[PDB]
Amino acid sequence: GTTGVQQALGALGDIISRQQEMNVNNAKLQREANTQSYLDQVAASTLEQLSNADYRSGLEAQRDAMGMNLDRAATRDAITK
Amino acid sequence: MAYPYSDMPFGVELDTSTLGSFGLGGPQTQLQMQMPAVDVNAAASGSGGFMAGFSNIFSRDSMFGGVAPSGAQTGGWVLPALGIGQAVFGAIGANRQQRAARDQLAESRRQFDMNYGAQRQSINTNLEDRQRARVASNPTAYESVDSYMERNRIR
Amino acid sequence: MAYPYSDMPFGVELDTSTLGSFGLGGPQTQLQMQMPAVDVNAAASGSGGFMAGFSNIFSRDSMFGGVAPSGAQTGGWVLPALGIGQAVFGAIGANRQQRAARDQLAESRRQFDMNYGAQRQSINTNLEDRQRARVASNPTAYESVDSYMERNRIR
Amino acid sequence: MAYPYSDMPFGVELDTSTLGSFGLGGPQTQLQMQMPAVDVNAAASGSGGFMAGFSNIFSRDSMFGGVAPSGAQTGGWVLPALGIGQAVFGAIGANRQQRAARDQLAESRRQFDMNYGAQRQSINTNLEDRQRARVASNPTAYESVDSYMERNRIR
Repeated sequence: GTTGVQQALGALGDIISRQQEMNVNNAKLQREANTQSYLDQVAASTLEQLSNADYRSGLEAQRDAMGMNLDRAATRDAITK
Repeated sequence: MAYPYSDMPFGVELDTSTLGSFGLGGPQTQLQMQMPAVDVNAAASGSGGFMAGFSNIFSRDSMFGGVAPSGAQTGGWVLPALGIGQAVFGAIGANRQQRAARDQLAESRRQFDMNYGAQRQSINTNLEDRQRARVASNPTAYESVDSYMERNRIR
Repeated sequence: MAYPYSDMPFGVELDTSTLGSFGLGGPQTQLQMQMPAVDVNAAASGSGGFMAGFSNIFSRDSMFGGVAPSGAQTGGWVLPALGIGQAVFGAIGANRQQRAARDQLAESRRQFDMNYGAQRQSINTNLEDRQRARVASNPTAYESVDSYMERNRIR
Repeated sequence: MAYPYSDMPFGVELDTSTLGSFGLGGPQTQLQMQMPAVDVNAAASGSGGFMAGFSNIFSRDSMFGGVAPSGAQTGGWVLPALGIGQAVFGAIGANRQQRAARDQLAESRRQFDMNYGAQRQSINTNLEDRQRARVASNPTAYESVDSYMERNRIR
């Protein structure tokens, strides 16, 4: 009676581990989506707009609102490139 | 408590007994109670507030999960349900095995005690009928029945 | 000390006995105690200083953990709780098995000792009922009851 | 309800008995019913509305699956069917083993009880034929039959 409950607890506790791993994968994909979504905005802007130093101020202020949820190594120097 | 209801007598009846007895570790002590309502009426109306008659899922994506393109998958509740059932049935099996072992041991003890009782009664009968001759032949020169029955009598 | 309370008699009663007896390695020696207060009142008011009525987590992130984008995971307490329960129940099962083995050995002890006692009384009865004839036929030329009952009597 | 049919007497007859009895965990309590329809008629015509009558798949891809170029593979139902059969037969085997163990235990109990009954009858017979001489020789100076027959009678 008290010996089989260990397997019960293990089988109750492994499923949440699998759920956590799936959550990790989903979070990583969400971060990638955020990065690409930002990069599209700078990619779809005309040169005259990026030259003016009021459009780019807001454009890179939208980058400082998202924190580390947006890969900050492929979205820096994007405007210059 | 503002709403005592009637759980106090139930708790009093429960006392502090642990699992065992005869009903696979707790029999159906209580009595079957009729359904609160024939119609679902969306659970307990306002109190319930569920989607029993509103959800109507009927989709494999919820039972068995599903993955849209670009990853981002979701798991259904079928796997957790199977895991929970597995755990419960394993616990029930362990309890059943423990109960069977206890039974067997108690049964063997019962047989030994009953055999001893039968043999003891037979021995007492033999002693009584052997002492009958002594108390019937020469009562004056021999002891009485009470002395043998209270001094050389098998428990 | 400053606050002796009444733990000295409890410690005196405990003495230094180890696990065993009959209550799965220590029965309910003490008596049931009523709740200090019906209302939680945020634990023991100032003494408690907890968030029992303030936290109200009700959040899967606390029970089941959660991972924000860019890693930085946090684990819930459900897994530690399950591990602690597993450990406790395994220890309880081991104690139960040890107790069952001890009980079986004690039952065998009782079996054999009881059977020997029964046979002992039977043999002693046989000897003394045989000796009645010797001491009643020719008391002068034969020995007394005391000699046989103290020299060739069964222990 | 709207269509009560006749399930109520069946439910009453079932009562709340669990698995067991003699038919490998539930015998054929009901009887063999006749065929519902003479011809397939595409299941129950409009009521059925099935496609098995016109499916005629006869295709290995549906049974054992198949993969087109560039991945995009589909699995057939044969593997799930085999898994389901495996599970069902494992459960049946476990039930059979439990039933066999119960049988064996019941047989042992019957053996012991029946041996005790035979021995008790023999001992009672010995007793009444032994007391027959006592009650036939000197009835006045000895006891009556009933005294022993409900005082010194083996249960």
